[PDB]
Amino acid sequence: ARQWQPDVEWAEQFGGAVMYPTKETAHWKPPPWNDVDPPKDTLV
Amino acid sequence: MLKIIIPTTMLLPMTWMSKHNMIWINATVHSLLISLISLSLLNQLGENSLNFSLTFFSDSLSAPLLVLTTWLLPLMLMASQSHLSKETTTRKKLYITMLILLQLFLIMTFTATELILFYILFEATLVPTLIIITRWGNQTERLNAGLYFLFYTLAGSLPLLVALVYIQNTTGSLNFLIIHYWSHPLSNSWSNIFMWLACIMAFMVKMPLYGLHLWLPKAHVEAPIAGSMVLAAVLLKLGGYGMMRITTILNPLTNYMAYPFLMLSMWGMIMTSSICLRQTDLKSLIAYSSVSHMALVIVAIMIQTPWSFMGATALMIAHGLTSSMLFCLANTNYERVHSRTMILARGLQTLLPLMATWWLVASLTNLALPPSINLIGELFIITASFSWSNITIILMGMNMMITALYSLYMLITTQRGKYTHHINNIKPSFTRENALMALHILPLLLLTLNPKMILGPLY
Amino acid sequence: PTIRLQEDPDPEDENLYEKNPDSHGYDKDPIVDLWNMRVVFFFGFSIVLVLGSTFVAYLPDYRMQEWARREAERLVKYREANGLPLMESNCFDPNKIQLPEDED
Amino acid sequence: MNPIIYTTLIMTVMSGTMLVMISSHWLLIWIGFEMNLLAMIPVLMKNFNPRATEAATKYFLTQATASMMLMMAIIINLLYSGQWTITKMFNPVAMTMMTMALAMKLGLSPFHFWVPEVTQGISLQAGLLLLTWQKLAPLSVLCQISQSINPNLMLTMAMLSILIGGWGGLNQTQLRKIMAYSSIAHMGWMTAVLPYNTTMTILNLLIYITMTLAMFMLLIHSSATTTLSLSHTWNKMPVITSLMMVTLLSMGGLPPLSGFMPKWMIIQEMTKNESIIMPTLMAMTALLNLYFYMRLAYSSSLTMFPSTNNMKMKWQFEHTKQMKLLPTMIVLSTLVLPMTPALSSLN
Amino acid sequence: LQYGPLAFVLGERTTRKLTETSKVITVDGNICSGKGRLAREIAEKLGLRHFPEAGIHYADSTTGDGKPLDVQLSGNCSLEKFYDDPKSNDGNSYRLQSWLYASRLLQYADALEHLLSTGQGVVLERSIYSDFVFLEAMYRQGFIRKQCVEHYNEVKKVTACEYLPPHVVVYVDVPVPEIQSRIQKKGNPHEMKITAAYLQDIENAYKKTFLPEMSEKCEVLQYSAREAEDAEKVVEDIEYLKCDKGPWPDQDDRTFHRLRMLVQNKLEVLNYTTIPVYLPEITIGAHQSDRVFQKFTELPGRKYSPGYNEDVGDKWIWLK
Amino acid sequence: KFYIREPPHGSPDWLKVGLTLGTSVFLWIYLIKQHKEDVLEYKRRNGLE
Amino acid sequence: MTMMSGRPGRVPLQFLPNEARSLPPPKLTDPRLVYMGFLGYCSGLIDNAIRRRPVVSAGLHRQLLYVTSFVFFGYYLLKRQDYMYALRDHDMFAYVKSHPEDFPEKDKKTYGEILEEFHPVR
Ligand SMILES: CCCCCCCCCCCCCCCCCC(=O)OC[C@H](COP(=O)([O-])OCC(O)COP(=O)([O-])OC[C@@H](COC(=O)CCCCCCCCCCCCCCCCC)OC(=O)CCCCCCCCCCCCCCCCC)OC(=O)CCCCCCCCCCCCCCCCC
Ligand SMILES: CCCCCCCCCCCCCCCCC[C@@H](O)O[C@H](CO[C@H](O)CCCCCCCCCCCCCCC)COP(=O)(O)OCC[N+](C)(C)C
Ligand SMILES: CCCCCCCCCCCCCCCCC[C@@H](O)O[C@H](CO[C@H](O)CCCCCCCCCCCCCCC)COP(=O)(O)OCC[N+](C)(C)C
Ligand SMILES: CCCCCCCCCCCCCCCCC[C@@H](O)O[C@H](CO[C@H](O)CCCCCCCCCCCCCCC)COP(=O)(O)OCC[N+](C)(C)C
Ligand SMILES: CCCCCCCC/C=C\CCCCCCCC(=O)O[C@H](COC(=O)CCCCCCC/C=C/CCCCCCCC)COP(=O)(O)OCCN
Ligand SMILES: Nc1ncnc2c1ncn2[C@@H]1O[C@H](COP(=O)(O)OP(=O)(O)O)[C@@H](O)[C@H]1O
Repeated sequence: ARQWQPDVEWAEQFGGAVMYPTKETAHWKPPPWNDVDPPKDTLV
Repeated sequence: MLKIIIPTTMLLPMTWMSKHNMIWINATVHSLLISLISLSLLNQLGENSLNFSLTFFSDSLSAPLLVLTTWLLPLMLMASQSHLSKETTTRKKLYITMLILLQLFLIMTFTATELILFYILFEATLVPTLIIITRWGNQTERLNAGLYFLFYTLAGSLPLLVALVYIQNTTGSLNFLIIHYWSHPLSNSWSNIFMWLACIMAFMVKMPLYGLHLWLPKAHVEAPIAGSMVLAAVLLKLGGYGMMRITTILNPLTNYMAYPFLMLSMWGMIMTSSICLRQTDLKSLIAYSSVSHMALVIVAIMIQTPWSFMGATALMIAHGLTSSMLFCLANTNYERVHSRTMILARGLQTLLPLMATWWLVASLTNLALPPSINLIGELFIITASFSWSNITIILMGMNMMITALYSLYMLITTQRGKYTHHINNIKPSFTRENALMALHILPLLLLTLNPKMILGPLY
Repeated sequence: PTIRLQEDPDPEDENLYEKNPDSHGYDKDPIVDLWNMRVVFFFGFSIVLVLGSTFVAYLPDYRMQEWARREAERLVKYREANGLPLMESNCFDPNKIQLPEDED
Repeated sequence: MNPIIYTTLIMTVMSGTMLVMISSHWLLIWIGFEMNLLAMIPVLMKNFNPRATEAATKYFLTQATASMMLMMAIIINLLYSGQWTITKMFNPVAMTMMTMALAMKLGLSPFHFWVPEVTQGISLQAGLLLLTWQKLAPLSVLCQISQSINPNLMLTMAMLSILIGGWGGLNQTQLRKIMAYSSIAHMGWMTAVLPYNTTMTILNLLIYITMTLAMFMLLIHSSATTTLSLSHTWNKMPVITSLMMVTLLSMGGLPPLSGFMPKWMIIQEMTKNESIIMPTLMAMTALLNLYFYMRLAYSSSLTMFPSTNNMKMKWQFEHTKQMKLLPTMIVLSTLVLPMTPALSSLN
Repeated sequence: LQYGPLAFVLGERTTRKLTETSKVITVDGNICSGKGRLAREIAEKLGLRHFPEAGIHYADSTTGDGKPLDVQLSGNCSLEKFYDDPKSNDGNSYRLQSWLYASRLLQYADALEHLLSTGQGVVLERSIYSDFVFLEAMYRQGFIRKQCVEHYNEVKKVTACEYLPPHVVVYVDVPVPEIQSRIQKKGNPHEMKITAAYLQDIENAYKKTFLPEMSEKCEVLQYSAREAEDAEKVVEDIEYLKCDKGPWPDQDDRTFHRLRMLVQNKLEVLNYTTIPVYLPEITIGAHQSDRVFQKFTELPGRKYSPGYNEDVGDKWIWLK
Repeated sequence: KFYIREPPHGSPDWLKVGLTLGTSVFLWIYLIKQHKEDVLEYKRRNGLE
Repeated sequence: MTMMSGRPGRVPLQFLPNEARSLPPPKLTDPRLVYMGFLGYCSGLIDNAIRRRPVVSAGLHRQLLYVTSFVFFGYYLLKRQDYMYALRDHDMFAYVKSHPEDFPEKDKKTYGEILEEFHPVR
């Protein structure tokens, strides 16, 4: 018998871009790990 | 008051500089020594309180509460060291540190001369309790319990802070002596009604008043054993002590502002006692019993008579001892079978006879058998309530019956019948557990011989 | 893996009686366990309980109940020795009170 | 960025703030704000990426709008009295415009939208600067013109700041946005007491700056910016998470911690001016900040979240850089309530 | 004076130390090719510092005493049991691959730190740039899941973007039947189990992704098995290379300062290796995590910072 | 034991230790002297001693 | 909102006027000074704990400097605080004295002549 500690499914509640996900913010994606977005192919 | 306080603080580095295998021994020895020294506050002058200094003072209301706190610390250490054996040295020292900080905050709160200091310490008790519950709690549900315990308490106590600073602006002081000697009647106005509510609701939620009691089953059930012990024995009594102090500036408004709280407390007495009859969890049952007892204390404080104040003091002390004993008794079985369900282990008297004796005595003091101090307090409150109105006897009478019912129900379900066939890991009782039960019980029985000590200031 | 995580299995609790048939339930070390038992029993039952109960039993009469009884005895003797009322419904002297003069 | 250039820019930011703080002329105060913004824009983009560019762009637009409004208020004040000295504004309309400009510079609700976005878009060092040093100048200006300001507008914006800080903080998993909403609520507390006692504003600002410096330095030391990334710190640096737990409770305002002193002082001062109602709302609303601080403390220190295998390699390395003032900041953030009467030295 | 902004301000520069033989060199090749001997020979000839290939216990080599630690406190993966049971459902395979990528990242940081601080060049066996050949081989053989590949790519995308690629890429080419011959003649009972499809996958990944990719920003020197014992000839081939292709000629003192601040501070290097992506193969639960960390801190020199463990003979702890 | 520099080795930096202890000692003597001067000036201003 | 900033004859940035020297300095065993020293000691211990050094043993010169700095600054903080409270009381008493028509002394009654309302508890 041991004390209960959080597991992966518990921890994943805090992994979204936002707490309390709604229908609109469901398609929000969490930012990159470093704060660097992939460059856009906006060819000049 | 410094003589009691400094050694308690000393306990802190004594445990931080102790060898890894001597922390429990050292803490227990010196906690007991501190309890002995405190025992000397019971000498009371009579006409007035003992004022050690501008900052601290002791009362006949206060002296019993302090002795109970200091005595509860070593018992919590005895109860903790079993389930904390696998823990690292640093975390064990942190747990003991939490308990010591809690004792320190409690001693100061009871003896502070003025309300702002009382408020600060009365609120500081929240941090160690929350840390104990949420860090050492066995179940996942402890996090939710911690939030309930925190938020219910702060939602009551912040209006109290506003009311206190307003009162010091209008009166010039919050010192309790000046507050008492310069007391003036509270008019009947909306401003005074809301001042009354802001002065009362924090202590109401601490008791807890019925309907604002939902935090208590959560917090008392999800806490480790020492957390539960201190939550039931002492922390509930902060509300009663604070209410007894604060109701001096509230007259004559209390005459009719008390009606809804009296109705809630009497009917909810009946309600929580009935709830105890259909409970599948054994800690849940002890928690609701505490609620029922504190409802009686709320009635006693609201009706504002000398007999009711005496009964309230006696009942607070007796409840503190009995409830801690019942929690420890439940925890022994939980340690055996790793479940809180009451019908899991049955017929334990066949396997553990002396523990069954402890169970019987705890159940007998819970139902207030004469001449225990539980019945002294309950009888004094019931008489004062009868004087207040003769119809209270019906509610009081009903409560006495339901309490006997669920107390003996718990005893019969856990100790009698036949043992569950499958469970075969019920080892003999340890000396530690038996000594813990005796150290709960002997003091209660001893108190019957000298009833006046726990009676209070009115006596 | 059809698993979620790398986790230790939940261990079985160890019986203190297995390695120490007379183990008092305080500690795994038999010496420390014995001394924990001894300090608990001595400082709880011998020091605090017995000596503390004795100290509380012989506390001096600072509450002044003997004094109050003797004072009441003096007062009763003097008052029914002189034919005076045992008690007066007025706690304070009416000659030291100055009521508001007119009541209508 | 060359280290010498970075030092020159930090010194220009600080010297612009000091110009705002030592000046007697409205034009020099405006120049101080301009110099501060000019040097501050590059510090936000020090680590170049699209998010830092967007944050610096939103910051520049907001602050330059505030600057134009501030200048217009100064000019209207001059029009109705040939005065350049910063004392008490002569024109009511100029005072409204000035109050709104300084509220936009501070990020008070309803002008609060920029603070979370810009804070999320920059690094933790720039966030530290933005949320501590960038508050001194507008608060000092507001303290100077306090008698002139209308209580109804100020208190409206302050109560909005507290409410919106709490509500917005409830929804965050990113630590920089949590810190930003915390800052918004704290600013609301500082400005609610401003028309009554500027010493309480100064005390609140000092304690808030201490706690915010401690939190940001702890977040840099354990290089985490999300909740789940901070959930690992226990398996590498447990002392850091314990200290963060206690600092979090101090931010919540719970007694006997230092964080409780500013709230306690502000409520008391307000009751003196016969204002029972505003404070009851303010404390009951700060309960929300306490809730999301407690949630972060649950995920970070009071329970243990699962970890990764590569953490074992980190176990073998000490921190390359150590913060000199972090230990002092923690002690001042937690254990300073017994020293409360020392606030008299602030007036 | 520890290197930092203050050291860069007053004096210290990188370009004044770079002296034409700095030349980060990596010597790649399939399993059991003789790339290690060639690497040692190149390093001895050109006078560069040699780095033996980063293994499971590379990090142990650099901290404490350079002795390796137990496998449960360091690595928690087994190369032998990857050969025995590559499909075991305890995730040993991807755990091994991810730990080895982290080890190679640490070694690349150490090598770049050496080069940028002393000017002397370095020679590496493999790199974070060629580490992926084993990942692709494992994935094509059904040894790891698609999610493990995605996690690997995330970690690589946020870690490898911070450094400069090597100047020279030396590829020792040995066909796969010769590889199997050398494997059987070696003697290792576990390496015997390596199939031909696995080595073919490693070689295909090499020749179709790694070399075409490095040839765009680095100059590549391919050598068959027989022409690789000639270390003098390879060193002659390297001494007559005109490194005018990659990002290294675009580096002045400020980019070097940023890179040198990054390659020291190993925690900042390893930052993104433990990102909270919860793959079952690499996720460790709270109880095991706590147990293993407590056991690590009880190693004889690990409870305190390096100079503060008196169990290991440290002195003047009170005065340090 | 340890492999490389370990910048604080078996002996402590005596420069830094000396400077730290000197700073503490100087602060303490300055404080004592300041308090003596304060007491004397206060007694002189109010005519106590 | 700014009560003491505009007081007459106040030097801009002194921190300790000369008039403050007419006040008794705080004793060196002042419990507030002892608490400041305790704050410095806690700072030293947290310093040791963050850098993974032995907590009570590692840097004794460093801990001494922590304690000494806290005590040194706290002494002057206490001087300034006591001086500001002395100013407050001085000004309040002078103002009460110069405006007697705002602080009148009315004859007080003994409780024998004040009629107080009685409220029975029942
Ligand atoms: C109001 C009444 C009075 C109250 C006093 C004021 C409150 C207390 C003072 C606060 C500041 C003092 C201590 C700060 C530094 C502590 C940092 C630390 O890590 O300690 C470890 C360190 C032990 O580590 P170690 O010996 O190196 O070996 C352990 C292993 O390496 C393994 O070590 P490890 O590092 O690997 O273990 C990591 C561990 C490390 O975790 C910690 O150590 C927690 C430290 C957090 C610092 C708290 C912030 C600042 C203080 C604010 C206190 C707030 C009080 C108000 C209510 C809030 C409650 C917190 O974390 C965990 O394991 C995770 C557990 C998470 C559970 C959640 C609890 C976290 C917050 C609890 C805070 C409770 C208050 C502090 C309790 C005392 C702590 C020493 O502590 C000590 O041994 C020294 C403690 C004090 C000894 C000095 C005594 C003075 C000299 C003796 C003579 C007596 C003088 C009188 C003379 C009489 C005439 C003869
Ligand atoms: C679940 C547990 C929660 C905790 C329990 C909290 C209990 C709080 C209840 C407060 C007790 C009574 C409050 C005030 C006393 C009298 C209330 C009022 O109804 O009485 C009449 C008041 O008249 C009218 O009723 C006015 C009040 C009606 C408006 C209040 C709304 C009540 C609706 C119930 C809402 C539930 C409140 C609790 C929220 C949870 C008396 O007539 P009057 O002599 O003229 O007024 C006396 C005051 N004077 C002297 C200043 C003039
Ligand atoms: C298991 C085996 C059982 C069989 C064996 C049984 C043996 C006999 C048991 C029965 C003994 C009966 C004794 C009856 C009492 C006699 C003495 C009694 O009168 O003392 C009382 C006094 O009792 C004490 O006051 C008890 C005080 C309470 C003890 C507390 C212990 C320490 C505190 C522990 C923690 C407490 C936590 C809760 C605090 C609120 C009242 O004394 P009093 O009539 O006036 O004396 C008049 C003359 N004086 C005053 C000069 C003495
Ligand atoms: C969390 C605790 C807060 C920590 C605050 C930082 C403490 C360290 C800062 C370094 C101390 C030196 C500052 C002052 C040294 C000399 C400068 C002096 O001349 O300044 C005078 C002023 O003295 C300073 O203001 C006093 C600073 C003392 C701050 C500490 C009080 C904290 C309140 C209670 C918490 C206890 C803290 C414990 C200490 C560690 C100028 O007076 P004046 O120009 O006319 O007023 C300007 C403002 N006005 C006009 C709007 C009124
Ligand atoms: C965990 C749940 C606990 C919930 C407790 C909530 C109730 C607490 C009691 C009321 C809280 C606010 C009271 C205000 C504090 C007292 C201050 C005071 O007495 O000042 C009054 C001011 O009185 C008020 O302003 C109070 C008005 C109410 C404002 C906030 C409303 C919040 C909800 C009120 C009803 C809830 C109270 C009972 C609920 C109990 C919990 C269920 C008079 O001062 P003056 O303004 O000078 O008037 C005379 C001079 N002209
Ligand atoms: N990134 C990696 N993934 C899996 N295995 C690796 C990795 N790097 C090295 N190895 C293992 O190292 C073993 C020998 O290394 P190698 O360089 O190929 O031969 P040599 O011993 O001559 O240097 C090989 O059996 C290979 O599987």
